[PDB]
Amino acid sequence: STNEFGIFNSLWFSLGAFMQQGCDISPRSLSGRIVGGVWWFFTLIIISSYTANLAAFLTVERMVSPIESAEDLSKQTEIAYGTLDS
Amino acid sequence: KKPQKSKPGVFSFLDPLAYEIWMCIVFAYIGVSVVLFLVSRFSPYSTNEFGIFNSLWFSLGAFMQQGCDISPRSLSGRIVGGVWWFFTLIIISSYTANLAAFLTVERMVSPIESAEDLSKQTEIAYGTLDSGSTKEFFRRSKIAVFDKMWTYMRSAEPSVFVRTTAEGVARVRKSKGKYA
Amino acid sequence: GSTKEFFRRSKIAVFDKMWTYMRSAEPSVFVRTTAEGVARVRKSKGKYA
Amino acid sequence: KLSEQGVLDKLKNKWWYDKGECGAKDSGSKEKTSALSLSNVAGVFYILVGGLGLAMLVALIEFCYKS
Ligand SMILES: N[C@@H](Cn1oc(=O)[nH]c1=O)C(=O)O
Repeated sequence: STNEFGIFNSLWFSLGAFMQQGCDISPRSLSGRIVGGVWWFFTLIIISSYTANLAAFLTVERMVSPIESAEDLSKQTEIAYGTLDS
Repeated sequence: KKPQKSKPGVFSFLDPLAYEIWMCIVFAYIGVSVVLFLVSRFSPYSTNEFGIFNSLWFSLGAFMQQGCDISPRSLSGRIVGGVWWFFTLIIISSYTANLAAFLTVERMVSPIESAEDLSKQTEIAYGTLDSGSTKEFFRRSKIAVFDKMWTYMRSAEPSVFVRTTAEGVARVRKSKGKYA
Repeated sequence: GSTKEFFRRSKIAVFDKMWTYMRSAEPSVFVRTTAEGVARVRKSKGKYA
Repeated sequence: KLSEQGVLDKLKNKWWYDKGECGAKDSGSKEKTSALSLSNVAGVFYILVGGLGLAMLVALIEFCYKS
């Protein structure tokens, strides 16, 4: 007779599950634990995905080209051009 | 050929591991829960709550590193709780490395653009319109990066020279980026 | 010696780049004796070959 | 006569350089990393399933110290 899953607790179980944190609340039903199971496997991929890509930014640098091939020169209106008189 | 990206499968997230590993993970997840089930449900056992509904759930929470409700209060239960923890420590950490290994290799993949890269990339073959002005421009070439091409374009097998430009566009379209 | 003359009449392009460099490096990368030639390795701690 | 003017050295530059090379051209961009095999992570399973059996032996020696 203890339904501890309110609308305000269901956010809180799901949040620390996204933030790799241990929750005091656990589902106690087969219809409940399938929800918490696949939500756990979701965040396991995503945090590893965030860690993997941010390494790839820091390992391999790639400095972008602001302007290229004179079509970008027409659309860009931040830069000032320079030419030589006489 | 303009390299549009190949869309992955929906089941491409698990590509850092092999699918032979993942099937062995599930077979391990089944056996570990049942071994803990026999340890827990012993004939003199007091208050040992780890049934087949709990030990299936405890090993899942231990595998996903999201804690658990309760821990096994028995020495043989702590052994299987111990080795599953060292199991799921490695498998998660090994997944993080190979997923980083895919992405660090992928950003090192650079498109050949400066024609020195084209002078060094023997994987992509390159040819010209024969009997024009391009083929003669490499004939009387005085630059070593141009000299390597005219060394190659005369010596590549088969004929990289193409009679018409429409077929010259076609050998780009047919090779899907294997030809320049 | 014989090393400096071997790069003088050089016919390999990887050797040709050195003799292009060793004549043109500043200051003198040529060393009069071998004991000082070991010493410019020891002084540079890996900055010199 | 050919060596003092480097005709033979150019022929050394001729025949070993024209045959195609195997250098950094296939060490440069002919690698993509594989997935992990089972054999890379196989020994974890031996510690795991070996830990499964070692849990079973201590459960049986509790049966002696319970009786
Ligand atoms: N139009 C050119 C022939 N040509 O077109 C190319 O795209 N390459 C080439 O040599 C000529 O007057 O010789």
